[PDB]
Amino acid sequence: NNYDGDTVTFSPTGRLFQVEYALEAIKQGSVTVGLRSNTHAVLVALKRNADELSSYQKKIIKCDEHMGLSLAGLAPDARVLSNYLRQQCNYSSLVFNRKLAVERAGHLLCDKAQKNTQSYGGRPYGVGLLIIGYDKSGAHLLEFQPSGNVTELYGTAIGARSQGAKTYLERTLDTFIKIDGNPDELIKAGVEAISQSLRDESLTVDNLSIAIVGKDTPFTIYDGEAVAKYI
Amino acid sequence: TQQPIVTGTSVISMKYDNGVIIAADNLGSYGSLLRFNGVERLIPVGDNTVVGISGDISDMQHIERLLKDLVTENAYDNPLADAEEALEPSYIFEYLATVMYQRRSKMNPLWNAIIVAGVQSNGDQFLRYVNLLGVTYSSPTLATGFGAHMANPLLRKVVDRESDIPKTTVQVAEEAIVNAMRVLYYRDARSSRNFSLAIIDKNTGLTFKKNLQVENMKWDFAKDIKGYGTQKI
Amino acid sequence: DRGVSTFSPEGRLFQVEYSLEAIKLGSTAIGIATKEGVVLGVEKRATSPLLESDSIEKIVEIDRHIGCAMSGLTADARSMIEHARTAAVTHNLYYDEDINVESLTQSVCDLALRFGELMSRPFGVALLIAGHDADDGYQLFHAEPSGTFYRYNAKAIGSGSEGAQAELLNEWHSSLTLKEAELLVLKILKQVMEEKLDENNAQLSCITKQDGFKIYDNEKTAELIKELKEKEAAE
Amino acid sequence: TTTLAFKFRHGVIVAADSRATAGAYIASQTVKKVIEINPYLLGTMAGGAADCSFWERLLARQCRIYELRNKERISVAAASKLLANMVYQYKGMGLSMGTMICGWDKRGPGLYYVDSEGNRISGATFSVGSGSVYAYGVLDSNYKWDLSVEDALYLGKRSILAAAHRDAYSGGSVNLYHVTEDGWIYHGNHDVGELFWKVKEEEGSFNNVIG
Amino acid sequence: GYDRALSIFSPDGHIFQVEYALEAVKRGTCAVGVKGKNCVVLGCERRSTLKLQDTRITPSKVSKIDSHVVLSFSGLNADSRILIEKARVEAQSHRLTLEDPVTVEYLTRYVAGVQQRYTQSGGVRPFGVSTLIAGFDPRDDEPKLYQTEPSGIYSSWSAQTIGRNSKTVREFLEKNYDRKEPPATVEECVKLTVRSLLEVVQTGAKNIEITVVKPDSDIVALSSEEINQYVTQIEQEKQE
Amino acid sequence: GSRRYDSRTTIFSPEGRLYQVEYALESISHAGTAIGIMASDGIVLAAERKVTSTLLEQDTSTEKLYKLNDKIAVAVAGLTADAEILINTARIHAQNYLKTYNEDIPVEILVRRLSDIKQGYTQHGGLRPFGVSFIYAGYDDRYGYQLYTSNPSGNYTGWKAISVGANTSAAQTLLQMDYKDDMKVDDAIELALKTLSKTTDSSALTYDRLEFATIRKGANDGEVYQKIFKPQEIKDILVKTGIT
Amino acid sequence: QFNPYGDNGGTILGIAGEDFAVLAGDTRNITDYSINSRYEPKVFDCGDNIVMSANGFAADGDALVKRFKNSVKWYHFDHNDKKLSINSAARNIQHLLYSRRFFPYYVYNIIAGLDEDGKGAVYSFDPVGSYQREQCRAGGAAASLIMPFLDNQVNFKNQYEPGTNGKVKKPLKYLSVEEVIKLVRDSFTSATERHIQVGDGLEILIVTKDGVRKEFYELKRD
Amino acid sequence: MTDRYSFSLTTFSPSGKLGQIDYALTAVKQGVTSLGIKATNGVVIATEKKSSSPLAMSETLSKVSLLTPDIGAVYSGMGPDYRVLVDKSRKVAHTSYKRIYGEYPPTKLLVSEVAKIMQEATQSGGVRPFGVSLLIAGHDEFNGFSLYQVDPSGSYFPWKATAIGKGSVAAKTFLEKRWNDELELEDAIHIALLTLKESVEGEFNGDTIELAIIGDENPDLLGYTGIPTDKGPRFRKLTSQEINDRLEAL
Ligand SMILES: *[C@@](C)(CO)[C@](*)(O)[C@H](Cc1ccccc1)NC(=O)[C@H](Cc1ccc(OC)cc1)NC(=O)[C@@H](C)NC(=O)CN1CCOCC1
Ligand SMILES: [Mg+2]
Repeated sequence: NNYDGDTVTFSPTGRLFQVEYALEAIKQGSVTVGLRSNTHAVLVALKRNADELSSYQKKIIKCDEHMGLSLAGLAPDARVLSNYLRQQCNYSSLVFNRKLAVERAGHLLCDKAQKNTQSYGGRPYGVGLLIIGYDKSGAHLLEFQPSGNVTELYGTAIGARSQGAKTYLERTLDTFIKIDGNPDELIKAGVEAISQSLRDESLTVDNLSIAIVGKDTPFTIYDGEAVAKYI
Repeated sequence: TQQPIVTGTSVISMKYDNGVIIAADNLGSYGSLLRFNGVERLIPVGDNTVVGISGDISDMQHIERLLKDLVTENAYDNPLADAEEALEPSYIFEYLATVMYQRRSKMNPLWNAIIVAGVQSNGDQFLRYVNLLGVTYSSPTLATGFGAHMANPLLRKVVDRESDIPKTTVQVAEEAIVNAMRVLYYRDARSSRNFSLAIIDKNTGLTFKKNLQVENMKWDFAKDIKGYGTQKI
Repeated sequence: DRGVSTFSPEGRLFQVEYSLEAIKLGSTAIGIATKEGVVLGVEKRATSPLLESDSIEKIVEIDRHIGCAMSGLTADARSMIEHARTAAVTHNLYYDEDINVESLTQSVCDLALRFGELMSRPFGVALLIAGHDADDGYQLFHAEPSGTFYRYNAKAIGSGSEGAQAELLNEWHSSLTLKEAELLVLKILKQVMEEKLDENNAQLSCITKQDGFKIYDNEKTAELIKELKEKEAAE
Repeated sequence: TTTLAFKFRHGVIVAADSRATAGAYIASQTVKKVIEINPYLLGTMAGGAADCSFWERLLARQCRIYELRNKERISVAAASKLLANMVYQYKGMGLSMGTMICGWDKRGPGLYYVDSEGNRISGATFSVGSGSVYAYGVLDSNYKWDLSVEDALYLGKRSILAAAHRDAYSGGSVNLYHVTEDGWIYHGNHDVGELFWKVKEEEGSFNNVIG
Repeated sequence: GYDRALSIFSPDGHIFQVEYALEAVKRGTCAVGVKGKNCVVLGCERRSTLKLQDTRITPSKVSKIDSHVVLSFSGLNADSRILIEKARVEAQSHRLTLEDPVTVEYLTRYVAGVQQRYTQSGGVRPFGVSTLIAGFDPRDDEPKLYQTEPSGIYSSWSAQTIGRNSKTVREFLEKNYDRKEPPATVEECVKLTVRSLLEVVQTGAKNIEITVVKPDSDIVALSSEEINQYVTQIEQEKQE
Repeated sequence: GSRRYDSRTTIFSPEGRLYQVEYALESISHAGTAIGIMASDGIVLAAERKVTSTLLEQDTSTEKLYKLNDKIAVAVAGLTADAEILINTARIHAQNYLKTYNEDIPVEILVRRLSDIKQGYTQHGGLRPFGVSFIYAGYDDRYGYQLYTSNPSGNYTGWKAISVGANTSAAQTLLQMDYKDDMKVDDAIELALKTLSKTTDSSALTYDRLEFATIRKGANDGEVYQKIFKPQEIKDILVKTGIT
Repeated sequence: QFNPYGDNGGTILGIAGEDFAVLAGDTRNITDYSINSRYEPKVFDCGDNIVMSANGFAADGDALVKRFKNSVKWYHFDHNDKKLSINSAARNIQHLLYSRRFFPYYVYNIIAGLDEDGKGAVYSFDPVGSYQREQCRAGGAAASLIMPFLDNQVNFKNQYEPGTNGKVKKPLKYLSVEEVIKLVRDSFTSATERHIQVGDGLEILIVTKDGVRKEFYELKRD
Repeated sequence: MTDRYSFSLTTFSPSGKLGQIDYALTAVKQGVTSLGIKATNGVVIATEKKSSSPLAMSETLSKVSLLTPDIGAVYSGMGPDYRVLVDKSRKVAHTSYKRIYGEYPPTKLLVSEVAKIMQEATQSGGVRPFGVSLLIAGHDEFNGFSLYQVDPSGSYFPWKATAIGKGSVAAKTFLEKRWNDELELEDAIHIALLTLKESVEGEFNGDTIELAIIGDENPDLLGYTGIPTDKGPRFRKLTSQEINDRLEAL
């Protein structure tokens, strides 16, 4: 109300409204799902178009051979944060000959987003990210909020109508975690999860976007006729 | 640009079937003056790596602190710091190699020759060299300074190529290293009798031996040597 | 007052949304992508008859294989064009090749959100970036001040955009020829323009693989207008 | 190197050898010492190979932006000047460049000499490189304005040959260019080994050499 | 440094500071530009509220940017000096780096770019100035006349006016100026420029300034008597 | 943050005016009247000190008339402290020009430089403008005797006769009436004092309430002399012209 | 005084075929008269069917290769996983080298792969960025020993057809991969004999449309 | 962090008033009375030592301050603002003059430098004006004795005699009747004590009054002998006893 003019101002109940408004931009964004087993980690994203003449906005970005994310909200902010991750993953390789741990990648994103919430002039990031990766401690899935909060999860979903997919994964928890050494079945569970967030529209060939990473699988993105198999 | 003041001489090392051995004497020379007699030049990093350093001792102590700080920094927000996400020999080396080359590129080098010896997660032997120029190389045997000229020839008789590594036991490898250290004591004017030796085995882990001495030395034949040519008495 | 980089309660940047209102007031620009090329056309909209219309430059070359049309506060586009041209030529310097249309568009859109308290406000202009490369062929992009860019088969921006876009919805198909696309831009421009369309108050352009980016002469466009009138009177 | 260029009624001829040297060792014998700035502009390379190549390609990018901004092809005078000012920043720093900016613009055919020392000179006839001194003799004695394109191409070719023969650091092959108002035209690569014997027989020159 | 964003968008998509800068131009004295077949004439209003003025030393309204280009303006006088200085520096910088004088179109593009830069830079307000830039390109006999404004947009004009009551004189020019046959001579061009100012000026005494620019750097400013002869002839023909 | 407290000194009003410049001019209108009159053989500068006291040390006082160099002087109207900042800058500029070209700075060039500084404070920096209006009286070999004025907007104009500060409307009317082109310095001196005497808010115009100066070619042969009048000399010229 | 440069010896060789390309180099690393390693790889697979070797000062060579590999990585990120052509890589490498014009990478660099028409390509660089495409090029310590041999046996220089007596040249018949590898091995075996910095081992990287293959051969260890 | 107040905090209001300067002058009005009187052979400056507590040692708080050996200062308004101005005034006398010309600045030029500092606090970013009016008395070879007032705006005026602060209006009227151009220094001190008694409520003695003079050179206060041209400081602060002696002949 009077305390939402900038990010540097707490409200009387201890709330940061500019951060909450940035969180609102994620809810307006298109749905995206993340889930993992012990061997693989999968991202599934519903891409959005402007109209029938337009293309479908890309949702998934590769960060390294073993790591990447999907976005929901302001796409340019995802480009900035993914570029930062690319550099950090790259610094770890060049200097330490070491693949960046997914947990440490989350810690770096948290700290980068936080600086934008405590300083005057700047603004919070207006995007939510789902980071997947495979490192020395196996498969990983992270959820990033622009408040700075990063959370390691078995599965999750963000964006519009994401509560439906999140409930499904909460029921399926015991099943999909056990899908080891079977990438196609893990993707099937992801495609079935994101389907719980759909209304009116359905998953078409240029609508769906999938990405996977695992034990002997580099981070690869599937679009177009490559995802027709899963429709 | 500087000049080295207090210096450490040869560091020698070699691979064997299950790991690596590395050794270095305990002397800190001040030119021709054998100034400091209790200097440790092998510095362990965790339980899987030993960094052996020759050259300027003040720069060695600086590097020692960087490595100590590296361990501290790796533990930060790292539940697997003593397991999967522990520091590897390859990580430690590449870090040093990055620092050494950056420093030479600012014309302000760390006046050292470094050998990183260790065993990786998968049990593979790691042995690589880096120096003040940022020059890096790996070999079954590695040695710095005088060791390169005198120790390598002896150690290469044991492990001449990659295929000789599985055929070489820890007893044979240690014997060769200890013999090389004796030869260096005979012939290197900036060496000492006292030295330290470290073995990093993939089964038995890190064994760090201090206060070793060169023994079984041959000097008796000196009594028969008289003059420099014609003198008989 | 209030921050320039402030979010609204709905999760939108106030300034970006306000710049979009400025673009709605701008003159119409239309782009149509085909397999034979991409056509770009604009409404010149001279404020007075004494204004020499040929000096109105709302269609612009970025490289031999990339063209650009603008709508909104056209003065803001000059630094964007300058950056685009520099990016295109710089990439040719570093890589001895033409730059991808998408990569060029991405480079332009990276400037968009570099505002705060960097420049003091977002750009008040939208761009239609059309071009061709070997990888993805003939392409048409719509670059906004939000930093977002969508690829389009056909797109209209400016004051008559929603009316023109609905018309492009019905008219576009994947087998359009270049000549058909030229007439289609002229048709829709004539429909949404206030004044009567002629060769002096409207301008056409295209980008083909062979000849590259070309702005059409007023004599060439005049013939296409006369060809349009006759084919509409034909039924 | 030996490079030359000269203006004449029908444009400007540009010729150069192809030898690259690293002391007494011949590193290469197939080097392009002529640079394609734009379809109406050429640049020669003499001295530092890397320096000449880098700055002239940088010049070329500068010239292209010019065309985009101004809707007009850059002049030879302005192009040579951009180079001159660019290298002048790094004067005394170790750059080694001897170049000629050849082209046709609104003022007709243009030819500028530009070096790392800071000189920028307009002229009808130039030759730069270790073998320039040998080439000048043939040029000065046979150069006219009323020269046919056929005769002009031969003069520039024969002048390089003269230098390639005597200068140890010049040779390999001859590259020829002709710049018209409709743009530059490449007139081929000519091996000096074969060209020498041909010229000797047909012209009668190089009598002292046995063949 | 002072970084405050003064020029910003409003809910209806307007940058008020740029629009209020146009109001400063509306307040400024009238300026007019007319190009003939082989010349361009720049006319300027001088408000007669200020008498006891020293006309020798008072800053003239038309400024030479180079020997072949001139610039007149309407709006804040102090602001115009900054643009003119920058334009003059750029003109010499262009001669120095490219060995050719600026084209009229290039100079206009530079000045317009400066004006635009001040609409999206922190800590600065827009120039309260619109300019008329006229001249002839080097080795060219085609007349050039451009206009700029605070937003940074620019365009070429057969004839144009800016400043106070510019709406009226533009109305006059739109019906009197024929594109198919522009003022063939200098006399006809000056006469039309004076006529247009007489619709607004008040008295035709020291209130009208005229500057004729011809090809090949031939620029001259008319005197009071020379202009007064035009004022006399116009009104004598009008009495009919 | 800090934005909350920013007055925004460099913005346009809806009518296209600069708020702070207009308000600075309002300040200057309450300042003591300063008059400049240019004649064929010299220039006069006259100015009124504001409600003085008997205990003010007048002979060592200077609030209105300042010397920029040997050829150029200024009369001030507004904040004295602000004026001194600008005066010292102008003095430096005149010396820079002299060092560079080995010639005394032309009057207009000095005036333009100061006026450009004032302009800068209206367009950028976020600072308040200088609440000062100058009358420049000077001589050079190009244009001879010159009178200029500058105000907080940074706009400057040339004059034959001009007033700044309080009651300029009334003062300008009186000057416009009695001024003629063939006028001389001695006549201009009389006009300046008569104009102040009629426009003053004080009961009577006395020597202790005035600062006065002339720039004359009335120096031995082809050269120019600046005369800053002393209290006793102002008293004498008041008697001579028949005011006291 | 500190000398930031060194000489790690070694020699490299790139030959371009009709539909393939090879990049060979010995595996010996040295300082002065000592051997550091008998097997220290010097030729690398940089991605996009490009192989690279920076010979001379190993620390600068390793840094350049490391940077180029990184340049390839970012070329994919920034341009939609587009394949970096050999001609584009060469131009990129020029700019990596000239970015240190006043503190050069003390290396002679060679890259090999396939052009956009599928034909074999070899590019040669000087330490400061001057590059050119070639059919045959040896770089490094024993470059002067090998190049004249390649001029003779690859481009058939000073070779004429018998009977004509210098009137008709030997025709430029293309070489197969098996014929090329023979010239490579004989080049290095001959260089090993007369150059002290050459020996120990020879590692060859062959590039075809199918990918990048390796071959290793021992050399004299004296 | 960073100082983000790069804009003026003092601005013109519609009426032409500079609010913060006016308000600073109001703070000066509330301040304790101080005065200055110029004689033929000297200058005197005086003020009341308004002690905040009787436990406080008022000797440690110096309202009258030496700026140079021949220049002194007193104030009315905010004490802390005065203290820092004195520190800056002392320093600027060296940096902008003594280190250049090898001698101390004349009164008018030091005043000019102080005035400049106060003007800049009236226009620079993120600062308020100084809340003090200064009275600066001094002597130099070519200008003789002088007395200057400096206001928050940066404006300064030379005075024969004046007063600032609480009871300045009444005090200036008192000084107008008593002042003439033939006053000796002792006469000026006497008038200063009479004028100051009217504005003081409580105790009026050497311990509650602070008074200094610019007069004859004091070789006894120089601290060294041997250089004829160095004759000592003209600034002298009167002692508690010296004031009380003149209060008996009051
Ligand atoms: C003649 C041959 C020498 O006087 C002529 O100036 C050539 C000009 C030239 C122009 C473009 C490309 C190649 C050559 N110059 C050279 O051959 C120079 C001479 C030179 C040697 C040493 C220098 O350092 C002070 C400066 C100039 N040679 C080089 O530049 C040499 C160092 N580089 C190359 O030969 C580059 N090649 C070598 C093979 O790998 C590909 C690049
Ligand atoms: Mg050998």
